[PDB]
Amino acid sequence: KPIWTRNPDDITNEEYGEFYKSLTNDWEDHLAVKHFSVEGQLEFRALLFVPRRAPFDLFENRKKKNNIKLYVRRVFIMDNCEELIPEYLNFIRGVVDSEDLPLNISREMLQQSKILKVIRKNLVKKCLELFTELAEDKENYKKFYEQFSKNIKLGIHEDSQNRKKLSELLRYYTSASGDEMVSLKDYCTRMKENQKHIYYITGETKDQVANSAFVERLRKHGLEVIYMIEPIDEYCVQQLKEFEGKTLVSVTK
Repeated sequence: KPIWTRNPDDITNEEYGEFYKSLTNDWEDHLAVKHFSVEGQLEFRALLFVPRRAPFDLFENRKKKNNIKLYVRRVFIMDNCEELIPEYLNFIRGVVDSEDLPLNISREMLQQSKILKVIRKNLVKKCLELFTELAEDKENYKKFYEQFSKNIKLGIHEDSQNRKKLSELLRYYTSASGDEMVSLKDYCTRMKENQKHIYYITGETKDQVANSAFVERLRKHGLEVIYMIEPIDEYCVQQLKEFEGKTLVSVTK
């Protein structure tokens, strides 16, 4: 039986790795795996993997198609179905096996398919669920975030429906964090009693921004400033107007 039709409880991580490596020709095994099924009026199984390295630089390679393999009742259909998952998750590798799709479905009907849209929404929900489970382990989440932080920020820009969950996955240096990147929830725990806004500064290097005088000003009060040191962060805070009810404020206003 194909591994994706087996019960996840009975599959070792070495069996997943072996399958992951034959599927992707990676020389390393997966960083993470999410194996699940939906049943009832919609019926399908999915076996998704996060690679240990970003497959390409996302921002210089926009609109790359995902490589998930689509099956119908265990018969391979295609492996470049754009609408199976949104672009910011196009690094996800693996297999989706649908029971209800037409076996003879063309790509143009696939594009219009209501079954494909409900499958896609389930993939996103389970990927985000995987990322949050991965955030429980601080050491391996650092590995994921180094490779895919740009994808999370691209999602914040492009996917308002999940913008809340995605924002919980962000990590940043701050004027109070030293060598560690922290979450917005962590920032919120340290806010002063009177503080009603989340302060950030955008810039180019950690050092130039840590030396900046707008930061020094708030350092003189008991106030923490978030370091946003990549160009997507501009787009990112535009749509991330606030968090936990706290408005985001640039220290340069």
